[PDB]
Amino acid sequence: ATQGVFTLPANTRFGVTAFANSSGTQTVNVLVNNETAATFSGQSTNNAVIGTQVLNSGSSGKVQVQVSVNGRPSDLVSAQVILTNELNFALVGSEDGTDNDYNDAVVVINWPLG
Amino acid sequence: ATQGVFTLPANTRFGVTAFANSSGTQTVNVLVNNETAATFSGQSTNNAVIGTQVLNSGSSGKVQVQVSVNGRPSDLVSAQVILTNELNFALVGSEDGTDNDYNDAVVVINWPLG
Amino acid sequence: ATQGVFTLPANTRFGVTAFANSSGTQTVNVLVNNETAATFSGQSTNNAVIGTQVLNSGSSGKVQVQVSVNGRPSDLVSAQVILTNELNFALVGSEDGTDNDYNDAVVVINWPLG
Amino acid sequence: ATQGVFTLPANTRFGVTAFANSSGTQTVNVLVNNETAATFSGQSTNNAVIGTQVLNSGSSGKVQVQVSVNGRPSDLVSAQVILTNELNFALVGSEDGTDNDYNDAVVVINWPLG
Ligand SMILES: CO[C@@H]1OC[C@@H](O)[C@@H](O)[C@@H]1O
Ligand SMILES: CO[C@@H]1OC[C@@H](O)[C@@H](O)[C@@H]1O
Ligand SMILES: CO[C@@H]1OC[C@@H](O)[C@@H](O)[C@@H]1O
Ligand SMILES: CO[C@@H]1OC[C@@H](O)[C@@H](O)[C@@H]1O
Ligand SMILES: [Ca+2]
Ligand SMILES: [Ca+2]
Ligand SMILES: [Ca+2]
Ligand SMILES: [Ca+2]
Ligand SMILES: [Ca+2]
Ligand SMILES: [Ca+2]
Ligand SMILES: [Ca+2]
Ligand SMILES: [Ca+2]
Repeated sequence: ATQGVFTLPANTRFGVTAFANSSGTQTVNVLVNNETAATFSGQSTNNAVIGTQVLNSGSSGKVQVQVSVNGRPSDLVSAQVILTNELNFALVGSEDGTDNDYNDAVVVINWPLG
Repeated sequence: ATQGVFTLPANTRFGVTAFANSSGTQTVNVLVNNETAATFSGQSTNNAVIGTQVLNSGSSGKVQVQVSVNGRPSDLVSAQVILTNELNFALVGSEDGTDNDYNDAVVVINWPLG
Repeated sequence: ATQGVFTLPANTRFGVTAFANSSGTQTVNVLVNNETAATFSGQSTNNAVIGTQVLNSGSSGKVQVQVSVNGRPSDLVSAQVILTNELNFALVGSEDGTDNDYNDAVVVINWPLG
Repeated sequence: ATQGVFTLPANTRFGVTAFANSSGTQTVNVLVNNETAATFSGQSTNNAVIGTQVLNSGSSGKVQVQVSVNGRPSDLVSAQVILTNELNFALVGSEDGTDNDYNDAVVVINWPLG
């Protein structure tokens, strides 16, 4: 199944933050309406924040996270969880290798903000 | 029900990261085995990452998040999510006021690292 | 925080199923737009299905689960999780006693159907 | 990533319940320690509970859900969610066709019981 794809309400500000846990240099691209709206990169085996930004979901509400290491797309896992019918988390894990820890780049999307 | 309390595997590194979305200054306390192990504070209505840290879950694995605003404890909501039976997120929202957006301080705990 | 309340898409069929894990008979009420849409009653300490029904979210999309034992409201815990940006679960646990297992009545709401 | 595989605590009672939402007859197999422990079959486009059962995770704690339709394995999507650090749900959706609703068989595992 498709992973790392989320539908947000239109024209909604959302946070996106990425962490790295790998010997591979992570590139995290955040697409809004199928167009790259943010790009983060970095390398850490200690969960370093490699990027954080506030974006707007725009007219489509279409948000997609992609992760690559050396030009190769990582395998993604994702889900959305909603707390008290108000607070949204869109969560993404990724695997760049053979150990199946899925933490190589970890991406957290949250909304609403403010 | 108790919120913001999580049983992690014992003696395991985890990331804890806090975001602010309130006019009130947030103070986030992270307890490991009932002792403060980290404290983050800031004020933002735009999802500022007021703190991020790697901690060890210790002998019990008990991790507790508490949030206060001008010395008043915020109301918490929480859940844990596991993807592909490997990637763990413990999630906390908090409310310091009356609008019930529960984003006033948002705390994300993630493991495993490395 | 409020628990057991969910905003579904309008005019959408959803499944509701309730399980019992308590020595006391559980009364589960499902409200749609603040009015009774279904009520389940049964007793099991072995996860018996005490009710299952297809309902419609109607014009409000507001669905609320309440649980009581002997007319005394149980303490609720809930969340919504969305898989592959398509499949929705609204989950409820309840506690009627002192052991905090929160399984005394467990309610699972799923959509879309068909 | 592997889906539909969950590690439960050893020797834990759990419920497993399967719902159908497809023109195709669903076959759901539940394995414990790599051996079939429950099987359900049925066709519904109205979220019928095609089966529910209580099992024990045994010494391994390894529980796997498989879904097939007329001999072909469905594509699975899964996650686990824990409420109030106590109440567990392991969630499975599956897709047997082209519309990607992932509801064709839905499987919910819950613990603790009792
Ligand atoms: C060579 O493997 C990569 O770096 C070290 C670990 O973080 C692994 O999970 C990762 O896939
Ligand atoms: C005065 O209210 C506080 O600041 C503005 C908003 O962020 C509110 O959600 C928050 O509770
Ligand atoms: C009297 O206690 C009730 O019945 C037995 C157990 O299922 C308990 O969890 C429940 O609260
Ligand atoms: C022919 O398609 C199958 O039956 C009707 C719908 O339930 C579809 O989701 C399912 O994949
Ligand atoms: Ca890896
Ligand atoms: Ca890694
Ligand atoms: Ca607020
Ligand atoms: Ca706020
Ligand atoms: Ca109980
Ligand atoms: Ca119980
Ligand atoms: Ca389908
Ligand atoms: Ca279907």
